[PDB]
Amino acid sequence: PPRPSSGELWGIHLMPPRILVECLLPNGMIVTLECLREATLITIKHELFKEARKYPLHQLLQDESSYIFVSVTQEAEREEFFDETRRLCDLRLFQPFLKVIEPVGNREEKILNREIGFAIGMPVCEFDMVKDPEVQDFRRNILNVCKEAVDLRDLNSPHSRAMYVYPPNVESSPELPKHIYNKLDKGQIIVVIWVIVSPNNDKQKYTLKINHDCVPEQVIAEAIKYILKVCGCDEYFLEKYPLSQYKYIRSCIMLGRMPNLMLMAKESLYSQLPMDCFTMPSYSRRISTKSLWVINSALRIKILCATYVNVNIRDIDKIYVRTGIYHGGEPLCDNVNTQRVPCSNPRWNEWLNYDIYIPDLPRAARLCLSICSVKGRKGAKEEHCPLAWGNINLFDYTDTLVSGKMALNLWPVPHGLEDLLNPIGVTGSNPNKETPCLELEFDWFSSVVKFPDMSVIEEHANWSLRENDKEQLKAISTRDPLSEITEQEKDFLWSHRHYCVTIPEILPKLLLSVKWNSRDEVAQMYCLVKDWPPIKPEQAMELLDCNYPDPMVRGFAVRCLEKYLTDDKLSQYLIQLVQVLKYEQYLDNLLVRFLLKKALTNQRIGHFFFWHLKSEMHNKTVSQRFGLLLESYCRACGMYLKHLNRQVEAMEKLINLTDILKQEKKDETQKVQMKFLVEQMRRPDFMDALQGFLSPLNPAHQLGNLRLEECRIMSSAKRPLKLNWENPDIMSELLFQNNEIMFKNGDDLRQDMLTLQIIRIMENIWQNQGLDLRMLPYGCLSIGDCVGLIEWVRNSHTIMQIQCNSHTLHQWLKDKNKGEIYDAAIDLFTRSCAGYCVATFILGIGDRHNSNIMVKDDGQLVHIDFGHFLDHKKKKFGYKRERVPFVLTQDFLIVISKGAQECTKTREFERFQEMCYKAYLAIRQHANLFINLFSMMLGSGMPELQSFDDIAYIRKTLALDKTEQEALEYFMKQMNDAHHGGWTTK
Amino acid sequence: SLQDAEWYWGDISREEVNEKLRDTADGTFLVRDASTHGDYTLTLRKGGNNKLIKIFHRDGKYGFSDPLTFSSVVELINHYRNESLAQYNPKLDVKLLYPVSKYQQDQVVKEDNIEAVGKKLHEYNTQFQEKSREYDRLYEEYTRTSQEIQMKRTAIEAFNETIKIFEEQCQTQERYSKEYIEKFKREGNEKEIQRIMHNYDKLKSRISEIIDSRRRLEEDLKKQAAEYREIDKRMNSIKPDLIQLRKTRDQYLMWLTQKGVRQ
Ligand SMILES: C[C@@H]1COCCN1c1cc(N2CCOC[C@@H]2C)nc2[nH]c(-c3cc[nH]n3)nc12
Repeated sequence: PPRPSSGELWGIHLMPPRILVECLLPNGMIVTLECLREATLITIKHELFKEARKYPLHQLLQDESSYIFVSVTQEAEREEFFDETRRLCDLRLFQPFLKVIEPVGNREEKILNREIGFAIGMPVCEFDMVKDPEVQDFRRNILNVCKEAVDLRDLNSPHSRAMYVYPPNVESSPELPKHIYNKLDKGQIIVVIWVIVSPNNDKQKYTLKINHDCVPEQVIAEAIKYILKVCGCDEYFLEKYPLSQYKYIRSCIMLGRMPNLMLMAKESLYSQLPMDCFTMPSYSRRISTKSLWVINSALRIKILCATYVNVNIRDIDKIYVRTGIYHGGEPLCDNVNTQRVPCSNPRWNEWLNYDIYIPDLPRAARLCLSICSVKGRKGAKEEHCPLAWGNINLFDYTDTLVSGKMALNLWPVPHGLEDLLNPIGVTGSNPNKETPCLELEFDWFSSVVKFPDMSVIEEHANWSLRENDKEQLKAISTRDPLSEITEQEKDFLWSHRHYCVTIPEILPKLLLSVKWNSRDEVAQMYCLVKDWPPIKPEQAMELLDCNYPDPMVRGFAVRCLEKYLTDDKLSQYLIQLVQVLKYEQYLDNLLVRFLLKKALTNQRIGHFFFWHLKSEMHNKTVSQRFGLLLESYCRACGMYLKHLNRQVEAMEKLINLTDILKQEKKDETQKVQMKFLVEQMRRPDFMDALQGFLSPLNPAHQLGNLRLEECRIMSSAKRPLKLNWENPDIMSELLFQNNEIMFKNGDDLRQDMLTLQIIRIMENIWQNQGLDLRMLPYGCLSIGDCVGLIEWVRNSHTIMQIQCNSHTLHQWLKDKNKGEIYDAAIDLFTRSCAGYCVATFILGIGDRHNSNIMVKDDGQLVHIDFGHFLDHKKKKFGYKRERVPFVLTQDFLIVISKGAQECTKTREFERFQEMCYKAYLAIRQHANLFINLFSMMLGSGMPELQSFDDIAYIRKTLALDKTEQEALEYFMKQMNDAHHGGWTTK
Repeated sequence: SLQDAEWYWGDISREEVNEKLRDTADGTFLVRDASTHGDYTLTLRKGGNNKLIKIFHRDGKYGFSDPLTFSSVVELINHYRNESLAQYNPKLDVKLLYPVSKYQQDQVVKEDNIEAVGKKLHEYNTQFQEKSREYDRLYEEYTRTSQEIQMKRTAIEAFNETIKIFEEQCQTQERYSKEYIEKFKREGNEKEIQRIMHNYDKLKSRISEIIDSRRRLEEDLKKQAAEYREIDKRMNSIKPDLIQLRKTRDQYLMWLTQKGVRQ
């Protein structure tokens, strides 16, 4: 299993400088040896075989070079240490002992599976033990995606392998927004190119003014078989995109900063490219029926018994099993309960009869059941509390309907969940067999009952306009994915399902009108989506949420993404695309294959693909799914696996270091903790691990050597760590020479990670619509259970730090930005207030104050610690009001108006309001995108984002059920009531 | 009558209907205003779903389809309370049989003066926060206990695998030993037989120590396994009480806003 802690031994966070180690020689002798914690195995093996001569049977010991060490790791795995250059403290040993053995088996295959197990956080050999056929089938059949990826990766010379390691970070369209094109003069952009001299690596500045349309090769030819690069990081212009389309240049345009680029010979880059060689594993080496429609009968399931439930008899009266047939989130028929049995005797053997025709069960039909406690002590109202839940796929991954008896281990109820069933939950049995077990029995049809083929489907399918009517169809498609859909409108779409092909965007609403309880309508719908014109990616994603489980539906969605999803947007929406993998019924589906294919063909994608999956390997509901996906990715991601392990080992030592500060040394003063921390960070093992590796926040950033002076334990509760590095890039003076990150161990940063993703998406919508609401969405990444990284914005201070008067905030900006640069700082502070003021209101971010808000010398506004969002305060205090979290105070209004009194009556505040109205409407125009993004996060596990009724909060802050004229009047009313007058309409 | 029937709930939201219809038997219905005037929406329970049937309005006549026959919403609800919806649309073969009445809204009111209601609302709001803090506190011990149990279980997995290694060491020593202790028995090397025996005692001792470390960890596991079950019980007891406590608080709050001046 995964590691309990991150210490060097079980129950110990740090080995002493010297420690005793029991060495089991191959002759049965046991030799106790004292080793330095930082000692390497090749050394220990030497001293051990020097000491062995002092013991009996020393004659039959072979040469020391003929042996290696093995031991039990903290993961209960018996690991062979083929890399004798590793330190004793870096072995993750359970106890301090080493066995001496002669290596056997495929040495190379063992070394890879150990490297893969390290990145996964779990021994790969555990997957070999899985008897579940679907698991092994996934491990073998997924390899074809791997091979096809590694083939395309090396289809050409180094160039192809280069596009994989350093893909072009380009926008999704080269069209330049009108407000971005204005920054260019006569459609030209001045750029400076530096070239390291062949002798002595000197810098050759070569300022030049060139068109933004010109391809990198065109600017290269200027110079008055080569590649360009950004000074400070590792992103390369390896494709013939318009220079404006590349993100670095496009940002520099709006930011007014002059692009600084470095020219390379393209031979030093091609030579560093390794050989991404993929090798087939061991599980790939070694390895009457009746249709469902023929079965004529009703659905029934016998709930046999359960083992136990944890509830005192003195409080709860009775218990029962609540079951229900579900197709996604909606029931295919009324839920069927069993009889109420006492808590101490979980027995029913009651065949539950469901009102559904067996032949009409859709492909994605599932059974959702749970053991509920009934407590009818408080009047006519009897409270029902869920105790444990569990879900099953009526059809396994092989189209085979279930039959016979079955045992199922149930899961605990997720915090905050109040429903009696959890259909959004993952299917399958709980691996923790120390949990309640529910015995079921599906009837058996004297043969393997299977689902009819696509051919039979189309056979049963073929067996079966006013302009104002055309307008009603058009408006239904424009509505958001969460607007009410009356029955009259369901039949309206179903009756015109063939005309809908002209308006492809209506397909989501159309699928909601389908009577999935009817084989007749289902079959016909399969034929419409088969030949349905592809829809836009942002709309296809809606098909992947918990509402659209049918495979054919999801398959169509996948083919839209494969065809029209850019590598930019895929990286933009990767969080949700990873989350939706939990909703899939089976391990092997088209979605997972598409994502894995993209992860193996783009390293900027695979990096975050890896960390998103790794960050939830602690979650036993998806650990097996993500474990098998990670195994397949690492087995084929090539040489980047070496760099990922460098990242994993660095995080493991930061987790261990912070674990000691908040456990063993929690009651010692900060003067003592810093003494301990600096003393530990100076050891060889700690410097070799935390120096020279890629930044998980951005693999383009190289984290070099530590700046221990800038490192410091923050004087806070969670005891976070602020770390500083050196940027090893030769041109480190351009981008940055210090890369600072905050390592947090204790606070769940998932909600904060999602909030920063939506803010980026919001800023993207604004820039495309000529609205430079300059937002600073710094990087945030969750890498484990309440462990994550956050990018440290340099030169920022909290509004409370600035005040240590109403004009205090404005006089501070007058300094550090005095003179001709004054109008720039004000313009940034205002443009950031607009984006933040609109983004916080739309989402419902936790209240802001002088501590959550920060200002940079730049005048840039930086909100921090968002935390809650949506209707999180409605459960605490039953208030049905939409809150204005970020209320511009007098201090903030003085800054926007350049210090003018009567701040509400200034041209600057007029333009400020314009940005808010334009940004609020802009987002309101894209409300379909944001409602789908949250919809794809319902099975994530965030307490403030569980049911579609939690997402309805943003349906109100955007006034979606009102007209665009009424919504802007609602926003004004909300802002005017929270700011105490001032917001006017022009 | 008009706006006096029990099934008319005025300006309730879809969420208020879903909760009022959650786990309700087919036929349970209620009517509310148009979410998007004076348009109306009948909400009906059928097959575990909540179906929305819009009530159209044109020149004093009401109805679901274009031929608006009924002259009042009360006449429409009462008619289909005795006639099946299948006549309108065969897909919906059910009738309005279980009306959700305001009886539940006026339930729990108890007091009639704003101060008494407010004073009582303040009592409930106090008990709720005190049971939320108690619940959230109990939840962390629940999560913490669950994690440390997973750790202890993995550690015991490590103890077993380790003991197997040390036991392999014994049988390994037993195999080589005989071939040499018999050679010393004749070679008169009694002291070398003692050195082999001593190392064996050193190995059997460690095995006996490592087994006891697993025994003490298994004992701690039993203690924590039970403590987890007692926490689970206390949580499955606070959850149902905390729920209705929150609902009672919300109702008193709903009573206070309605009785008070509104915009
Ligand atoms: C990394 C971010 C942004 O860059 C500036 C530093 N930043 C932060 C500084 C900060 N404090 C500084 C003052 O002493 C206390 C505390 C340590 N606290 C935070 N909390 C978060 C956060 C993010 C999601 N959730 N919480 N980010 C920061």
